[PDB]
Amino acid sequence: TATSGSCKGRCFELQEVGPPDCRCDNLCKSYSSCCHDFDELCLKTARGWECTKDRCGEVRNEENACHCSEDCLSRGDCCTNYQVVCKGESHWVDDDCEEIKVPECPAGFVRPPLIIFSVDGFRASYMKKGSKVMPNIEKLRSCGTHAPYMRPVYPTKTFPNLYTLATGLYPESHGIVGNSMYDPVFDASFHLRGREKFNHRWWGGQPLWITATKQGVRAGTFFWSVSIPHERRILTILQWLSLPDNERPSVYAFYSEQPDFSGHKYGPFGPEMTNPLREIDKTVGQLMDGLKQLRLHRCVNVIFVGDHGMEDVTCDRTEFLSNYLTNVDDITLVPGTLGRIRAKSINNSKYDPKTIIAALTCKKPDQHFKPYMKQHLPKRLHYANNRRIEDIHLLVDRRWHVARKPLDCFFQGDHGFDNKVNSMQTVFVGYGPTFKYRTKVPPFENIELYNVMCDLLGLKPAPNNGTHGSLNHLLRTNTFRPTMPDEVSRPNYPGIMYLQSEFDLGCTCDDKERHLLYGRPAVLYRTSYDILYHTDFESGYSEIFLMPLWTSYTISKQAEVSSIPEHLTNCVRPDVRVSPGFSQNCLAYKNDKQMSYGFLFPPYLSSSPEAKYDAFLVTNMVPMYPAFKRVWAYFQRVLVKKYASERNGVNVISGPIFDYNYDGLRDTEDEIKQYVEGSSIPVPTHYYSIITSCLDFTQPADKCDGPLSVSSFILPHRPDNDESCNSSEDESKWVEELMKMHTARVRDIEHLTGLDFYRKTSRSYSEILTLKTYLHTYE
Ligand SMILES: CC(C)CCC[C@@H](C)[C@H]1CC[C@H]2[C@@H]3[C@H](O)C=C4C[C@@H](O)CC[C@]4(C)[C@H]3CC[C@]12C
Ligand SMILES: O=c1cc(-c2cn(Cc3ccccc3)c3ccccc23)oc2cc(O)cc(O)c12
Ligand SMILES: *[C@@H]1O[C@H](CO)[C@@H](O[C@@H]2O[C@H](CO)[C@@H](O)[C@H](O)[C@H]2NC(C)=O)[C@H](O)[C@H]1NC(C)=O
Ligand SMILES: [Ca+2]
Ligand SMILES: [Zn+2]
Ligand SMILES: [Zn+2]
Repeated sequence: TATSGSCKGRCFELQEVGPPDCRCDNLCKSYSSCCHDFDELCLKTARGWECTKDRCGEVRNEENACHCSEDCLSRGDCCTNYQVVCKGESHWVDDDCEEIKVPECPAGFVRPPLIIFSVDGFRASYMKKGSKVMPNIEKLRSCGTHAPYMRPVYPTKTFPNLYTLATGLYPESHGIVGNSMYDPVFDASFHLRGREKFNHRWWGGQPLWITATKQGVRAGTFFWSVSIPHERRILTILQWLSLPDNERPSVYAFYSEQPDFSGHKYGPFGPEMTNPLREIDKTVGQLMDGLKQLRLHRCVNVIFVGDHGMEDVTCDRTEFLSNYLTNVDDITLVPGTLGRIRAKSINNSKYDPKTIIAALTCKKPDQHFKPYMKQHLPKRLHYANNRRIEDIHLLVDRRWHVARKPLDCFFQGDHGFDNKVNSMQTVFVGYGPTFKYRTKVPPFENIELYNVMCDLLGLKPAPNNGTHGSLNHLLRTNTFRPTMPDEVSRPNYPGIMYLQSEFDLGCTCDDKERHLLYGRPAVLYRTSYDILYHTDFESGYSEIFLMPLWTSYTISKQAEVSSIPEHLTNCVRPDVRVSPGFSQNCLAYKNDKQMSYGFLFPPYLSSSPEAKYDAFLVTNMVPMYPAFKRVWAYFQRVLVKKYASERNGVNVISGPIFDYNYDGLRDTEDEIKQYVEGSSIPVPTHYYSIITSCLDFTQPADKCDGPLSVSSFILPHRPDNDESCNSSEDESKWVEELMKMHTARVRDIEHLTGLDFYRKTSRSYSEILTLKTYLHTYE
């Protein structure tokens, strides 16, 4: 509420309160207000950002952007090359890499500071496509810890990903579900430009800077008004690092608009990309040079991280909704590399998403987007449980845009696509005493980083979507020790408790260690279920849901596929181990015109004709739409054998998922919205499978003594195959493409089932946590 105090040295100061008296911050330009004689004493430019010999020993001239005077080291406002030019020191990039075993911090530093150097639109492959031009970045990468790439969250846009980095949450949970959003409860829109985004109401979860503050760790200001030149951002961090140790922050963030901006103008692989990459490396070098002359280069942990990649996208490759819909003026479209559609609602509830989606489904052979109800999007995207996400979503093909009409090249790159697309992958490098030395780590998802940044600062993370401990292998020391959750429900192991004569199911037939390689899955909620053993498979059968929670079986490389004898096609047999009242019945299915059934262990993989009869037990049967059985039957008859054949055997765990409220979490019985007609048999929203083998494929899956290899999926249990535009073709032409789109992490299935897998292995639990967060992308 005041525009004219004199920020007594408060330039870029980390201590503020409300109004009046203007604030002294690098965000003042964004609020169009600081003690604006806190301004141009603070934003100088004179004489550039590098000392020259003739400047060495100058008397401090307050007009210079940085200083080469004898009092500058005190304040940290020397040019970062000051000691190299004036004191005979070398550039940090010219020094050999020396392992940092303990933090070497100067007087007054209680903990190693963390600096996050974030770069917008830094595609992972840039780490090579311009490698000879990034000496500082490549040193950090080769001498610290790096992954080949880090996976962003969907949508692969800046604000959803920066806030995921900050909170460890999926966008649906932290609230920043796009760069642009409409919230029906606020009845307001959020935009990259403008002031609406500054209202705290938009931002959920608990970001790193608030986590630190709440726990007594001071945070620098992570955000920079775009007018502040990148060199000044570095010099300000360095000046803050020079504050006394009761004002000095322990965690800092630098941000650069590059290489995103040049990626947009020229595309990710234009020759024009080299200059921005050179400039970014120069800035990294200024930072490392600045840390060295403050004797902090072996004390600070540095993270170099991007928010997303960049793809080739041109105005020529635009789909227009007006080519599909006759009434595009009754709808609002969030356009581009993704689509979100809602009604314009001034005179319109003829708006029905069901018709719009049907009108956007496989209408042109080479159609470059696919419509979805948000709950039918691949579950790995975790993009549905937020009122800011429109019911209608368009997943846009990489390299394409979607727009409303041809009225909506200047740009050649864009991003925002499906986060498993390789062009969207970005970078992670960690460098410092707490990160490992010269260590490469597998790719990981950016939702994991908040836990690590917390660990790096001694903070307890707020609850988030990372898996705490899955990244412990990045860290030399003070990791957090994860422990496996305790099993909640104990199984029963029923024997023969009833005889075939007590069953009134309406079912007929023509019937008159090996399979649990990683230990029994633990059930982490309260329920009643039975362990059922068979020659070919083992299952945990829920007496609540009348169907297995999981079915586990091992299929050797040499396994033979057999068909279902004609006399057995309709066969369903009572299971004398399970009460008829906790059993499904076959009349429910004959009475449900829309529902058929399938089996979790496939009769096609039975080991003998004797054992095949086991596969037809009522305890192995699950409700399946006929459309979905086309998918499931192909998977069980064809794909499982294929996977066994390619991977030297596989262990498979399959089962149902119920997520009618699309929150990514296992439904309670109350939340289940669909049952087989006139029955208590719930209808799954999805069916999962987890396919495990030995990473050393020279060992059979049942004889593995090292790291495991997993691929998993969560297939939508849908009554049609409209998602698959080629489903009228033979299944060999579309089912595997469907499954690859719905690939999943084991962790995703854990949340959706309440089960805990891999509880009995020869691996460390941290190593297992890495396995559970793996995603097989097929990219
Ligand atoms: C003008 C643009 C270049 C920069 C825009 C910066 C803006 C997105 C940032 C700056 C101030 C931030 C909020 C502030 O840190 C307080 C918190 C508390 C935390 O609990 C939730 C997030 C929130 C609201 C920050 C969100 C992002 C803000 C608005
Ligand atoms: O000043 C700006 C700062 C930022 C970001 C800062 N960090 C650092 C960080 C470190 C740990 C956890 C969360 C965040 C980012 C990371 C990823 C993406 C963006 C940023 O993004 C901007 C985007 C704009 O469009 C305009 C801006 O001025 C900024
Ligand atoms: C992602 O993480 C958030 C935060 O832990 C989870 O949301 C929490 O969900 C529980 C269970 O519904 C609620 O009681 C809390 O209100 C939510 N937030 C917090 C801070 O506890 C969310 O379920 C996670 N998503 C997935 C898919 O696991
Ligand atoms: Ca649910
Ligand atoms: Zn970005
Ligand atoms: Zn961008």
